[PDB]
Amino acid sequence: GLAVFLPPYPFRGLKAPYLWMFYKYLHCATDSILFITGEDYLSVTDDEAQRARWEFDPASMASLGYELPNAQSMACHEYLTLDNAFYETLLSRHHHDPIKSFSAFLTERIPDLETELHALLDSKKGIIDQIDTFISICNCPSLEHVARTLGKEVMHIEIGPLRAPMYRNTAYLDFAGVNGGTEASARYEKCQAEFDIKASLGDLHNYFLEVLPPAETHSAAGVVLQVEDCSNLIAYNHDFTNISLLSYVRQRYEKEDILVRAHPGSLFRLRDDVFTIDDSANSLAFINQCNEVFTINSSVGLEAILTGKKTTVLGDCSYAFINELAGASATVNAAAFYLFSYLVPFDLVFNQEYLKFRLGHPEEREIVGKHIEFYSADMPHSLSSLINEAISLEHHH
Amino acid sequence: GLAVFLPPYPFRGLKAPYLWMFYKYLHCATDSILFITGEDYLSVTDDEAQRARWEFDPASMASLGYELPNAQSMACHEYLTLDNAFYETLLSRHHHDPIKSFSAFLTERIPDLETELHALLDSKKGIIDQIDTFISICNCPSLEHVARTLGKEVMHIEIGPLRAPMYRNTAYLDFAGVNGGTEASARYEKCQAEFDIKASLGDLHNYFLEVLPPAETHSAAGVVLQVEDCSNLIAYNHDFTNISLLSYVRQRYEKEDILVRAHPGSLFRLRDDVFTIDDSANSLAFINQCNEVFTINSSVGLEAILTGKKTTVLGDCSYAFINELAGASATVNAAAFYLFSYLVPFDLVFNQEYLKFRLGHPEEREIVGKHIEFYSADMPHSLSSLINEAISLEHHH
Ligand SMILES: Nc1ccn([C@@H]2O[C@H](COP(=O)(O)O)[C@@H](O)[C@H]2O)c(=O)n1
Ligand SMILES: Nc1ccn([C@@H]2O[C@H](COP(=O)(O)O)[C@@H](O)[C@H]2O)c(=O)n1
Ligand SMILES: [Cl-]
Ligand SMILES: [Cl-]
Ligand code: NA
Ligand code: NA
Repeated sequence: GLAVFLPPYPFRGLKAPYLWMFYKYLHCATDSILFITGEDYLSVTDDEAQRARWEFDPASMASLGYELPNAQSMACHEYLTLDNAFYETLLSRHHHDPIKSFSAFLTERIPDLETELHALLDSKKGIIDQIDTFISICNCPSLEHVARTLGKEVMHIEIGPLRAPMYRNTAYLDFAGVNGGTEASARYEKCQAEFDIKASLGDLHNYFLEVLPPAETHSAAGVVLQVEDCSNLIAYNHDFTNISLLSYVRQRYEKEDILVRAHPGSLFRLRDDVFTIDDSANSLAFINQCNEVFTINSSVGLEAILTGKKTTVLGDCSYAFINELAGASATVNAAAFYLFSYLVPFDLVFNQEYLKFRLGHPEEREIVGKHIEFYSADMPHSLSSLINEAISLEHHH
Repeated sequence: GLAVFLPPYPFRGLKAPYLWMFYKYLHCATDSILFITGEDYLSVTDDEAQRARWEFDPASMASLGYELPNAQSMACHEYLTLDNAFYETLLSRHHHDPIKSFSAFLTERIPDLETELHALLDSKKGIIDQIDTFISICNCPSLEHVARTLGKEVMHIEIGPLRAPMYRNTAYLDFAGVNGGTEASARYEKCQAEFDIKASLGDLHNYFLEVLPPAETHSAAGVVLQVEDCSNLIAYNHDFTNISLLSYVRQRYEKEDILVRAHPGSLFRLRDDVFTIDDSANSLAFINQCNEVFTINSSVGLEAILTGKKTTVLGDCSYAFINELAGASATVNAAAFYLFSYLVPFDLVFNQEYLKFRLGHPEEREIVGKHIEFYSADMPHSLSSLINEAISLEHHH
């Protein structure tokens, strides 16, 4: 079975920070799952004091494809809970800075956490032997160390850079790390000779686009801002922040030529009278107004690349290696590998059969084949032939 | 004469970042000054492309007490300019991150900068021997190293934490460092036995208040946000940021009990629907609505302390040592020393006679006496008697 690690520590002030993934795995479960989480995930449902959370909004639930769980849905699974006493102790060891504590959680081993994880996993006979893989929504060396000791893999699974409603939902699934420490570039370098894609970058974009593209004033430079306390601005940012990204761009452009888009999820917006502030209804319309795009490691950087815009990527991220290739054909081949083999159809990373498939480490050809089968499900070979044919069927339907 | 160091490097994207201090020293000058700066400070006046800067707004000029300089005003002084080629090289050595480059400038020696400074100071005979002291608006180990070699002191001078129109204008003057690395606590520990002030914290506040206090709904916790790229959020913050300060407070209070005030100077404001956002006309009205106040190292933390509010200070700053005393009488005595001896009447830090006075390192009693003489100028002893009498004359006039 699966062992799904969803830490309860409220590093950013919100209880059950990864609730949506708990609900998604519960809703998709065709077998019993082991959940390694906190009591907050179990007690938020009934609380009826948190019920205004976005995870309970039927529009969010529809976009992500889940329904709230019932006593019946939850009874099928096993739950291990981590205590908060360790969280308070963790904060005490990082000058009571919750964000620095989160950084340590993401990037360093925490031996006291490893001990509690080991204890929980040993709390009942047979729990460990029935674990086929761990799953984590973020990097966590503590868990990854525990997994080595036990001989288990760790799939790092997260929502991907292309999301509904603009795009088909995608997910990350990476055995080495998610956002930071990823294996996308390594996987591509191993199979790059198998990719001969007869499509442009914009064609790859159009395959994943689920809406009519927005209507076509240009700004020399577009600046993508991110959520200030998302893990990849804490740990994988190469020290850059929204404010230093802005300063970076100002070294190269006068303010009249800068267009800044705040992240709709950020707690902060921009003051109305310094820069030109983007007000597009989505990030695609924003980047279409820009001649070149600057980002730390936002998902929007991938959108910029795929629409052919000169993009600067200052942080670490899964897609950066696409942008570091010289040839136009090489960039397309890398993008095609990224989109059809590295990224996973979102629902499949919650499907136990697909997860067991990936746990066998199959060939890139088989992975691409299973993804295209899912993407083609409602439609009326080698690897390139599969991708080329898939693009062509969208070409005329 | 004075040697006034005003670096031209646009770490935050703005040319001549310390223009106001250039104009203030020029306007107040009763003798020839040596300016160590950049061409941008000399070429911004006529540029008439920057003229919308706040340094040119007559209301700002009045608040800070200066007028724009003329060809005549500037002719009296000597100017050494630093080249930009070093700035571009500096950026190249810190991953092209201007904010990290600014951090290095503030906190580390930069040997190539020391060489250019030495070269400029040697560029004309007799320049060095006529320097009585350096002045810098910020910490700069490069300059401070040069000064040691040459046998010169470095006065660190900056606008203070109490400013017009709410308060009498104050300034910092610190031989060791401004904001970070300050000598306020050290100076107080040396003279603490001389302070026996028969006044409350609120009385000290009222002495510096220049307006009728705002009219008296309370929030359990007020959160002071700062300018995201001010030096003391870059270098003296103990790694805290606005966003981690907010997370810190959320570990202790639910959002309904938090009141957040953005810095009017910040480029960012808060989204309207997460926290309760303060909209007070000034920071005093904001802290009056709060039962306890949280800050990294804002000037507003001093206001909170002086109005008697429980204050948490997470970064390094000049006033923190006041907040770390236990006794109510000890806190008043430290505050009185801070306000009357450490802080300087703003205009005096631009007055060459006062600067030569301080360069003699006089006793705390003489310093307090000169400050009270300035504050008392428009009014119709030992150290405590001077401060007590000064407070009492405000008591009835
Ligand atoms: N400045 C920004 C950053 C992100 N976003 C939206 O958020 C999604 C995820 O972006 P991050 O990877 O930046 O969190 C993007 O696909 C886009 O839809 C935006 O619309 N404007
Ligand atoms: N959150 C904040 C921070 C500062 N301020 C104003 O800015 C001045 C300087 O504050 P900093 O030291 O935070 O830059 C304060 O005296 C206050 O007048 C404010 O009004 N609200
Ligand atoms: Cl799909
Ligand atoms: Cl005064
Ligand atoms: Na499509
Ligand atoms: Na007064």
